[PDB]
Amino acid sequence: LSTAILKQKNRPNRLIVDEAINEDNSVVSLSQPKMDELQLFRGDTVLLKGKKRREAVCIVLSDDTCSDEKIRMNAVVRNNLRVRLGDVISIQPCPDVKYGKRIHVLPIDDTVEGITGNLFEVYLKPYFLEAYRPIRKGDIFLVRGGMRAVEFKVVETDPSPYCIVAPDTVIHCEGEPIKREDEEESLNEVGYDDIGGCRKQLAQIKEMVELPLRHPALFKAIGVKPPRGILLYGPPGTGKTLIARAVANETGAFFFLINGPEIMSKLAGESESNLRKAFEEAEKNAPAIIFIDELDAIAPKREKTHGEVERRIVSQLLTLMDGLKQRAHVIVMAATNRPNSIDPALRRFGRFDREVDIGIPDATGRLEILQIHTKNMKLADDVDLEQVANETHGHVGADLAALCSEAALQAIRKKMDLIDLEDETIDAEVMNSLAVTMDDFRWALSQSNPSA
Amino acid sequence: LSTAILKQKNRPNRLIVDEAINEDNSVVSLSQPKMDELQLFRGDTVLLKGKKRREAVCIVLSDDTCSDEKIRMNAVVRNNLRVRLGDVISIQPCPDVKYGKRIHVLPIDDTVEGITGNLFEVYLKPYFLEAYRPIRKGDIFLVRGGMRAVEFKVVETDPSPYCIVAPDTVIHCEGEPIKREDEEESLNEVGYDDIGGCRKQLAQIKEMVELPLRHPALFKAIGVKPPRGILLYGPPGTGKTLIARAVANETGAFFFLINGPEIMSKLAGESESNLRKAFEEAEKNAPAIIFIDELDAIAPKREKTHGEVERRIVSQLLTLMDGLKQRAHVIVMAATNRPNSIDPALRRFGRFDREVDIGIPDATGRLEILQIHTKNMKLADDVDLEQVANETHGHVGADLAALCSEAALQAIRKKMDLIDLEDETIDAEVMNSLAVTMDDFRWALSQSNPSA
Ligand SMILES: Nc1ncnc2c1ncn2[C@@H]1O[C@H](COP(=O)(O)OP(=O)(O)OP(O)(O)=S)[C@@H](O)[C@H]1O
Ligand SMILES: Nc1ncnc2c1ncn2[C@@H]1O[C@H](COP(=O)(O)OP(=O)(O)OP(O)(O)=S)[C@@H](O)[C@H]1O
Ligand SMILES: [Mg+2]
Repeated sequence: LSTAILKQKNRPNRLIVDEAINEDNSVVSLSQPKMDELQLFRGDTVLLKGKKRREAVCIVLSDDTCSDEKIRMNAVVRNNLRVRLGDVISIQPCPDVKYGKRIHVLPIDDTVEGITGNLFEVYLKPYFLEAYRPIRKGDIFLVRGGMRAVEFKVVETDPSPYCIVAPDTVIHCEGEPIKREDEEESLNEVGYDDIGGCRKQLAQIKEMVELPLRHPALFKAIGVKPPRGILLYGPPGTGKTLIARAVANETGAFFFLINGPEIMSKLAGESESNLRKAFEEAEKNAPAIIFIDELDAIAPKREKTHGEVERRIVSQLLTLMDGLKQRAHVIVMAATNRPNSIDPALRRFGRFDREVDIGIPDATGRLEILQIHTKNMKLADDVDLEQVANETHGHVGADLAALCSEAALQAIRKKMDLIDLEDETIDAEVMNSLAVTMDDFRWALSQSNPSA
Repeated sequence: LSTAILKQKNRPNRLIVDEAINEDNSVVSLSQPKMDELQLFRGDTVLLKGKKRREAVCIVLSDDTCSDEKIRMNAVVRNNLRVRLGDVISIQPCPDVKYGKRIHVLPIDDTVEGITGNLFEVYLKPYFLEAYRPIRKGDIFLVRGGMRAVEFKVVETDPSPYCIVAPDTVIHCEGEPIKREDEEESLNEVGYDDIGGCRKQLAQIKEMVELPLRHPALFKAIGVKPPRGILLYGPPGTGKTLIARAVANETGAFFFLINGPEIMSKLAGESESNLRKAFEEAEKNAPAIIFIDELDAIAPKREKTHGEVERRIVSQLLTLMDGLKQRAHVIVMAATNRPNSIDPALRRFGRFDREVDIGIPDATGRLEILQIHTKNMKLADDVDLEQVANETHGHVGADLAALCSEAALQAIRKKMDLIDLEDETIDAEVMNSLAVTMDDFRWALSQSNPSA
């Protein structure tokens, strides 16, 4: 009804990700009646659109064993689009791909320990030779060479984001091995999927922020001015900063984060100037989102605030909010856990004049949040998260996160006989058997707390 | 059960310290069936790990009169390892010891009064001649030379912490005699044995701080993010700073202490910079503990704080807490006696989101604390500390330390007839008979207070 902006919407090119029979990194497979519909001939370089901004460029081939409404892609392409099997992706015709002449690729440290020999010769040259491979900037791809397989990251390309690797292409691979931890931090960058029990609020945020920015034509056509200040409020640990992260990673808009304490940490004036810079920055990068995290830190009630610099900063902000003209295309988002401690002048018409209530999650919310928190956790057969969702009435996302963290620690406590703090590293067998049981959760639960 | 992180854990190399029959400083003795098990041949240089970070490097030889599960070492090695007879120590193979070419050794002032002659010639040369002695930095060893025996400290070594003293080694011994008081402060540096009635809290600290730092694999494997801010709270004098000292001395982690008042004592901005420096330092020294003692001094509720600089420092801290990325491996500990006067933003998820309650000790707690406080005291046959533990309901460890101090002063008051303030030094006999009687404690008890 109102959640309508979030609905999947069936389209010719919106296809379910299936496991590949053609195991090559550069190839995706569609059924023959699907290729005909989109007017995609055999061998055409296509543009795939995943989750969290992510893209990949592939060659399309026919497949008999593949379904009409499905697309076949291997683990690498799925990883690059940040999608698990049975996720929807957009396939797009991509006939504008120029042949690259300079690509910079770098291996991943943990997949490269012992004997360098030559990385280009043993790995990259047999991978690319006469293959006319499409690759995107930021693609993590795997190459096999004798003893074992090495993962590589595409760091730079010759045309802007993507190119075909012709025999012309100089394949630079000199430099520092990419730290595994950087790409773990990149894989586990927050998306809309990482935020649970906020469906109707995520709808509001797309309505108030994403829709006026990426489709301002609607608002101008309907003769209505888009709201320009969206305040997210709610109790401590409900997901405001997470939604902030998610928005930052999921929007097409340019995103500028301002942390409340971050601003107030800095010297008198040097903080007024940083705000100024943030608003001029957003203006400069046409369609933008300014996120002011912890608004209450920078904008408290001009009455209940003793310092002149502090009183000046609230004035500096109001001026900037009013200073953005209609044709700026900048939406200011803010988060707080004490909305009633913000200067009401900021919450007036034209400033933060729309409120999104990130409240306490319902039983279904808690289940979502538990599902998101345990996605990378080894859980036992007996763990019932619907049970955990029901026994956690007072719990916000942060509480449940801690709950899972404690339940994990209890599982570690159970394994403390075969572990010692004095050992250099932990025994191999002991590490694999680590599973968080339901009995662990029941111990976490017994120790649990709300904050509210 | 939860105390499991603290259990001793039987290993091949974990051995009980027995008195040496081989009286030489460089030598430890094991039974023949124990040397076989650990694959340690005769004469091999080994690494011994005692209490409170302390290590010694020694030669291993067989002994018939020594038990299988025991290790024979003289007073000097035991001192260096900070162990009484019948403590557990790690013995470790150590074949990577290069011959040192420059060692700096200094005598201890009270063991060196009268006739220098030549310290190296009379003492150190016969001690090292063709001996191929393993020594570590910070070893205090004793040497005999005609008239008497002199103690020496190893101040500096040629390879990093330890080396073999070959006939190549220049043994420098020029410099100031090491003050006995320095090494008394070093012997009596606080460890986990010096802290009592906090068994379950100490378990918590090892879980939350030591375990994620020295074994981050567990948390990554189990799919759980380690907590990064641990707040110790409780009433005045309960052991927080003591635990801070014990942790500093007992961890494998690099440790950085920030005292609340120490920070607030410094000029405006020059304090923000010292906070900045501390966090950067901890980050720089890979696995680290930052301890902010008296947190309430630096982070009070941003409302109930009048000064702009003070408000700025709270913002500076929060920023740093949030500034440490996942892959930093820095846990921040803090202590307070007024937890409810700390800005709540600091106590939220991701910040100091874990609390350890160092509370009032029970009867068994008080007993532990009295046993720790009297370990260096001369006590009478009639002194019953269980009786004292039971008579002290309101007492925290600080009250008990004061209680022990007063009972000692009373024992001194009893000995005032044979002592006078006007004398140059106190009579020899008088000093030895000094024993703190139970009657002294009953006086101390009669005068005692809680912080009521
Ligand atoms: N609705 C949610 N869905 C999924 N995870 C959540 C949610 N709410 C909280 N979490 C988890 O809890 C953590 C803390 O949530 P934050 O977004 O930092 O809290 P917050 O709403 O910003 O609270 P304040 O106002 O800063 S105290 C996140 O890193 C998530 O792991
Ligand atoms: N649990 C304990 N075990 C052994 N000694 C203790 C204990 N608690 C206190 N003491 C003694 O009392 C002294 C003071 O304790 P501190 O750790 O300095 O107090 P604290 O808990 O830091 O209290 P605040 O909040 O600073 S007043 C220590 O130096 C110890 O000698
Ligand atoms: Mg203290």
